[PDB]
Amino acid sequence: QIEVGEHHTATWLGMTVNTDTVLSTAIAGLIVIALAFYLRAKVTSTDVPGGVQLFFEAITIQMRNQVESAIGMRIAPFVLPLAVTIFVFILISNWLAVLPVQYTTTELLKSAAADINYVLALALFVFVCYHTAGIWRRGIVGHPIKLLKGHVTLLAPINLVEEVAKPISLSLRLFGNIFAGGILVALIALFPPYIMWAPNAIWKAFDLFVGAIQAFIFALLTILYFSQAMEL
Amino acid sequence: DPTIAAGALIGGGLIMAGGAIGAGIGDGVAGNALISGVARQPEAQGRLFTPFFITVGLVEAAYFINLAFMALFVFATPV
Amino acid sequence: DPTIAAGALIGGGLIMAGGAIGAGIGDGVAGNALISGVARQPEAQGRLFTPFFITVGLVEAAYFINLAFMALFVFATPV
Amino acid sequence: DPTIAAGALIGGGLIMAGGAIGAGIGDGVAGNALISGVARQPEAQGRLFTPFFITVGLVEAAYFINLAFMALFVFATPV
Amino acid sequence: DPTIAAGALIGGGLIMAGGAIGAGIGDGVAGNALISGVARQPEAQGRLFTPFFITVGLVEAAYFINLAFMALFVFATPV
Amino acid sequence: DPTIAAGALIGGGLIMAGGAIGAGIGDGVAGNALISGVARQPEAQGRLFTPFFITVGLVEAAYFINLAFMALFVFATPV
Amino acid sequence: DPTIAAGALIGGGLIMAGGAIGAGIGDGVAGNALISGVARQPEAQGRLFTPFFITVGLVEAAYFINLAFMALFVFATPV
Amino acid sequence: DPTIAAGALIGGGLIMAGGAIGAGIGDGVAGNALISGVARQPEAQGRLFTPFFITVGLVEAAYFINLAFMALFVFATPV
Amino acid sequence: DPTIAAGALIGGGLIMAGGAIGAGIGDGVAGNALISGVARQPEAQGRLFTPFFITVGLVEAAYFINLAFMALFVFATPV
Amino acid sequence: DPTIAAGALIGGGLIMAGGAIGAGIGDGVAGNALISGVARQPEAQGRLFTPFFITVGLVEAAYFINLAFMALFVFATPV
Ligand SMILES: COc1nc2ccc(Br)cc2cc1[C@@H](c1ccccc1)[C@@](O)(CCN(C)C)c1cccc2ccccc12
Ligand SMILES: COc1nc2ccc(Br)cc2cc1[C@@H](c1ccccc1)[C@@](O)(CCN(C)C)c1cccc2ccccc12
Ligand SMILES: COc1nc2ccc(Br)cc2cc1[C@@H](c1ccccc1)[C@@](O)(CCN(C)C)c1cccc2ccccc12
Ligand SMILES: COc1nc2ccc(Br)cc2cc1[C@@H](c1ccccc1)[C@@](O)(CCN(C)C)c1cccc2ccccc12
Ligand SMILES: COc1nc2ccc(Br)cc2cc1[C@@H](c1ccccc1)[C@@](O)(CCN(C)C)c1cccc2ccccc12
Ligand SMILES: COc1nc2ccc(Br)cc2cc1[C@@H](c1ccccc1)[C@@](O)(CCN(C)C)c1cccc2ccccc12
Ligand SMILES: COc1nc2ccc(Br)cc2cc1[C@@H](c1ccccc1)[C@@](O)(CCN(C)C)c1cccc2ccccc12
Repeated sequence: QIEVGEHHTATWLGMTVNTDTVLSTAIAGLIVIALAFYLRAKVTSTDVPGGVQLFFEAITIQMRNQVESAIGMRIAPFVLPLAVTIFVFILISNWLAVLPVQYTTTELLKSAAADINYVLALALFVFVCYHTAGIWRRGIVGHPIKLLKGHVTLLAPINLVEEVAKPISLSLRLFGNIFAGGILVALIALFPPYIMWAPNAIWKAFDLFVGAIQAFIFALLTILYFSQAMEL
Repeated sequence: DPTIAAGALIGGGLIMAGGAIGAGIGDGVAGNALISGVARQPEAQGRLFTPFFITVGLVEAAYFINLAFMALFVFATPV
Repeated sequence: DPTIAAGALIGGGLIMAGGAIGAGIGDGVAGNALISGVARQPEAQGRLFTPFFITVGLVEAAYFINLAFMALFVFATPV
Repeated sequence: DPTIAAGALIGGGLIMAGGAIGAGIGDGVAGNALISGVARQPEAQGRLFTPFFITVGLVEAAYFINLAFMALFVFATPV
Repeated sequence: DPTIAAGALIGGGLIMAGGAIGAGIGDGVAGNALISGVARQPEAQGRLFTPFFITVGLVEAAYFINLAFMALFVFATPV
Repeated sequence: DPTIAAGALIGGGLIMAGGAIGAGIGDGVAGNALISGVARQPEAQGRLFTPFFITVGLVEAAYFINLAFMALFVFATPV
Repeated sequence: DPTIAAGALIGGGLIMAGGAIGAGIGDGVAGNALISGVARQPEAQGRLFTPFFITVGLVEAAYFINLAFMALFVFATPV
Repeated sequence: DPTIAAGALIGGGLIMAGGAIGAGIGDGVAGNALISGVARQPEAQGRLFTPFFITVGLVEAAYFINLAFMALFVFATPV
Repeated sequence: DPTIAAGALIGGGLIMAGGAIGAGIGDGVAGNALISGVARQPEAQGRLFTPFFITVGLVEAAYFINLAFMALFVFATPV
Repeated sequence: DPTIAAGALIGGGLIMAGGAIGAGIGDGVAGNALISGVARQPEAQGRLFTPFFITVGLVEAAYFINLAFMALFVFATPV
C-alpha cells in the first residue's frame, strides 16, 4: 500500500543524488532569489514601502532584535544575514507543500525538508559556522576548552553531550516534522475523494502554521547557538 | 520475519506513545506559562513568543526525533 | 499474518493510549491557565484565546499525527 | 483467530487505560482552576464555566475517540 | 479459549489500572483545590461543592465507564 | 489455566500497580494542600479535615475497588 | 509451572513498580509542602508533622500493601 | 528455567523502572521546595535540610527497597 | 535472533518512549519558568538563559543518552 | 537464550525507560526552581547552586544506577 523512503534518484559524480528534493530546493531558492531581486528593484527609503519590502523589513528587524539581544550586532553582524536566509529558505521550502501536487499515489514535488540530506546540509553548515565563529572569538584551542567547561566545569561530559546534541536536534526536529506531513498526506489519500478533502484541508491548513513555526525555531535556535559559541 | 514485524509494530507503538505523552504534556505545561503571562500582561503576547517557541522547539524535538525512529522501525526495520 | 495482526493491534493501542494521555493532560493543563486567566481578568478573555488556541493547536497536532499512525497500523499495516 | 482476538483485547485495554488517565487527570487539572477561581470570587462561577466547558469538551473528546477505537478493536476488529 | 481469556484478563487489568491512575490523581488534584479554598475562606465551603462535584463527577464517570468495560472484558468477553 | 493463570497474575499486577500510582499520588497531592493550609494558618486545622477526608475517601475508594478486582482476578479468576 | 512463575514475576514486578511510582512521587509532593511551610514560617515545623505524617501514612500504606501482594505473588503464588 | 528467567528479567526491569520514576520525580519535587526556600529566605538554607532529608529519606527508601527486590528477582529468583 | 530481534525492537522502543516522556515534560517544566520570568521582567531573558540551558542540558542529555542506547540495541544488538 | 536474551533486552529497556523519565522530569522540576529563583532574586545564582546540585545529584544517581543495571542485564546477563 504505502511508500515513504523512495526518491527519483540519479548518479551525478559517483555520488547518488535525488531529482526530487533537489528540484524542490532549486524552486525554493529561485522563489527566494526572485523575491529578493523584486526588493532590490522596488526598495524605497524616501517613498512608502510595498508588501515585499514590509515582509523583508519585518523579518530583518525581528532577526536583528534577536542577534542584538543574544550577542550584539557589533560583535556578530554576519549572523543577521544567516538567520534571515535560514528563516526565509525553510519557510518557502515548507510552504510549497500547500500546493495541490498530489495525484494517482505520488507527488510532483516533495517538500525538501522531508529528506535527511537537506536538513543535514542546513544543520551541519550552521554547526561549522557557530564553531568557526566561536573559534575566531574564543581562540583556536581556547574555543574547544570553553565547549568542555561550559557554565559549570564539573558538568564537562554533559557539556560535550550538548555540543553533539545541537546539530542532531536541528536536523531531526525539522526532518521528523516535515517527513510526518509527507506520510500523513499519503495515508489521507487512502480515503475516497468525497471525504479525502476534509482531513486533507485540516492537515494542510495547520501545516502552514507548523511550517512557519519550524522556520522560526531553526532561525531562533541558530542565533542562540551563535551567542553560546561567542560568549566571553 | 513475522515475529520481528510484531516487535517492530509494538516497539514503534511505544516510541509514539512516549513521544505524544512527553510532547503533549510538555506543550500544555509550556503554553500554561504563555496564557498566564498574557493574562498578567495582555500586551506581553509578542514578548513571550520568543521564550515560548524556544520552549516548544525543545519539547517538540522529543516528539519528532521519536517519529523519525518509529518510522525507521515500521517502514525500514533495523533488522 | 496473525502474529503481525496482534502486533498491529497492540502497537496501535499504545499509539492512542499515549495520544489520549498527551492530549487530555496537555489540554487540561493549558485550559487550567485559560480558566485562571479569565478569573484574573474578565476582559482579557478574547485576547487569551490566541495563546490558548496556539497551545491547543500544537497539542492537537500531536494527537492528529498519533491518530493517523494508529489508523495506518490497523487499516494499512506497514509490514 | 485467538492470537488476533488477544491482540484486540490487549490493544483495546491500552486505548481505554490511556483514555481514563488522560481524561481523569485532564478534568482534575481543569476543575482545580474552576474551584480555585470560585474560592477567589464566588460570583465568578457564571463566567468561569465557559473556559471550563471549552477545556472539558477538548479533554472529553480524547476520551470519546479512544472509547470509539476500543469499541472498534473488540466488536469489529480492524484486521 | 485460553489465549483469549488471558488477553481478556490483561486487557481488563489495563482498563482498571488506567481508571485508578486517572481517578486517584484527578480526585487528588480536584480535592487539592477544595482544601486550598476552605483554607483561604471558611464560609466558601458550601459554594465550593458545586465546582468540586462537577469536577469529581467527570472524573468518576471515567472510572465507572472503565469499570464497566473491564467487567465486559472478563465476564462477557467480546470475542 | 497455565496461560489463564499467567494472564490473571499479570492482569492483577496491573490493577494493583495503577491502584498504588493513583492512590499514592492522589493522597500526596491532597495532603500537600492540607499541609499548606496548616502552614498558612493553623487555626484552620479543624475545618480542613472535612475537605481532606472527602478527597482521601474518593482516592482510597479507587484503591480499595482495584484491590477487590485484583483479589477477584488472582483468587477467584473470572475464567 | 514456568508459565505461571513468569506471570508471577512480571505481575509481582508491576505491583512494586506502581508502588514506588505512587509512593516516591506521593512523598515528594507531600514533602514539598513540608519544606515550603518551614521556609515561610520557621516555628511551624512541629505542627506541620501532624498533616505530614497523616499524608505520608496514607502514601506509605499503599506501598506496604503493594509490597505484601508482590510477596504473595512471588513466594506464595495464588495459583 | 528460560521462561522463568525472561519473567525474572522483565519483572526485575519493571521494579527498577518504577523505582527510578518514583525516585527521580520524588527527589526533583522535594528539591524544588529546597531551592525555592533558599531563594526566598537566604538564611533558611540550614533549617530546610531537616524537612528535605526527611522527604528524600522516604523517597530513597522506596528506591533502595525496589533495588533489593530487583536483585532478589534476577540473582536469587523467588521461583 | 527472530525472538532476539523482536526483544531488541521492543527494548529499544521502551528506551525511546521513556526518553521522550522524560525529555518533553522536563523541557516543558523548565521552559514554563523561563516564559514566566520573561513575562514578569522583560530584561531578565539574558540572565534566565544560563539556568535554562544548564537545566535543558541535563534534560536533553538524558534523552540523547537513551537515543544512543536504543541505537546500540537495534543496530548492534548486545546478543 | 532467544528467550533469556529477549527478556534481558526488554528488562534493560524498562530500566532505561524509567531511568530517563525519572531523570528528565526530576531535572526539569529541579531546574524550574533554579530559573524561578534567578528570576525573582537576581543576586541568588551563587547560593542556589548548592540546593540545585544536591537535588540534581540525587536525581542523576537514580539514572546512573539504572544505567549500571541495564548494562548488567544486556552485557553480563544475571541468569
Ligand atoms: C480541535 O480539533 C482539532 N484540531 C486540530 C488541530 C491541528 C490538526 Br493537524 C488537527 C486537528 C484536528 C482536530 C479534530 C478534528 C476535527 C475534524 C476532523 C479531523 C480532526 C480532532 O482531531 C480533535 C481531537 N482532539 C479533540 C482530541 C478530532 C479527531 C477525530 C474526531 C473528532 C471528533 C470531534 C471533534 C474533533 C475530532
Ligand atoms: C461531557 O460528556 C461528554 N462530553 C463530550 C464532549 C465531546 C465529545 Br466529541 C464527546 C463527549 C462525550 C461525553 C459523554 C457522552 C455522553 C453521551 C453519549 C456519549 C458520550 C461521555 O463520553 C463522558 C465521559 N467522560 C465523562 C469520562 C460519556 C461516555 C460514555 C458513557 C457516559 C455515561 C454517562 C455520562 C457520560 C458518558
Ligand atoms: C462518587 O461515586 C460515584 N460517582 C459517579 C459519578 C458518575 C458516574 Br457515570 C458514576 C459514578 C459512580 C460512583 C460510585 C458508584 C456508586 C454506586 C454504584 C456504582 C458506582 C463508584 O464508582 C465510585 C468509585 N470511585 C470512588 C473510585 C463506586 C464504584 C464501585 C464500587 C463503589 C463502592 C463504594 C463507593 C463507590 C463505588
Ligand atoms: C482509609 O482507608 C480506607 N479507606 C477507604 C475508603 C473507601 C472505601 Br470503598 C474503602 C476504603 C478502605 C480503606 C482501607 C481499609 C481499611 C479496612 C479494611 C479494608 C480497607 C484500605 O483500603 C486503605 C488502603 N490505602 C491506604 C492504600 C486498606 C486496605 C487493605 C489493607 C489495609 C491495611 C491497613 C490500612 C488500610 C488498608
Ligand atoms: C514509614 O514506613 C512505613 N510506614 C508504613 C505506614 C503504613 C503501613 Br500499612 C505500612 C508502613 C510501612 C512502613 C515501612 C516498614 C517498616 C517496618 C516494617 C515494614 C515496613 C516501609 O514499608 C516503608 C517503605 N517506604 C519508605 C518506601 C519499609 C518497607 C520495607 C523495608 C523498609 C526498610 C526500611 C524502612 C522502611 C521499610
Ligand atoms: C551529572 O552526570 C552524572 N551525575 C552523576 C551523579 C551521581 C552518580 Br552515582 C552518577 C552520575 C553520573 C553522571 C553522568 C556520568 C558521567 C560520567 C560517567 C558516567 C556517568 C551520567 O550518568 C549523566 C546521565 N544523566 C545526565 C542523564 C552519564 C551517563 C552516561 C553517559 C553520559 C554521557 C555524557 C554525560 C553524562 C553521562
Ligand atoms: C541517599 O542514599 C540512600 N539513602 C537511603 C535511605 C534509606 C534507605 Br532504607 C536506603 C538508602 C539507600 C541509599 C543509597 C545507598 C547507599 C549505600 C548503600 C546502599 C544504598 C542508594 O540506594 C541511593 C539510591 N538513590 C540515590 C537513587 C544507592 C543504592 C545503590 C547504589 C548507590 C550508589 C551510590 C550512591 C547511592 C546508592
